[PDB]
Amino acid sequence: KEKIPPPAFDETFKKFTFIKMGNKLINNVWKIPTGLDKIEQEVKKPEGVY
Amino acid sequence: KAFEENVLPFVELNNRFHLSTPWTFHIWRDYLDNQLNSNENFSIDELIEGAEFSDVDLTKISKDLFTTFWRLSLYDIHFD
Repeated sequence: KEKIPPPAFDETFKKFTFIKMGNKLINNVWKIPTGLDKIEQEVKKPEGVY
Repeated sequence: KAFEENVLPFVELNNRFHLSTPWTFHIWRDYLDNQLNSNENFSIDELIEGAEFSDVDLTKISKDLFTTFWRLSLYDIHFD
């Protein structure tokens, strides 16, 4: 004598994270800024070094 | 042409960055001897194309020999 309610099916998908890759280790390698302007400010002048 | 678009030019490998003159001519010696044996009107192009030499002092050196010493390989000095 039990009134059966209609079941509720979940129509929602799981959400993603802020880490854009799998690990936090693999993701850390892909945050190093690469370019030709980064080598520019490191080697700046040899005569200033000399 | 693929060598030209990938490797940076000789003028700003000595001005923006600072590479050394043994290392700068080692990359750009096969190209500056293929173009000199291609056409003779290109002979006036490359030798005008020169940047500032901040590593060595050009004040009482002769550039008639300083450019001439760094341009030649062992291919055109020794013969057997």
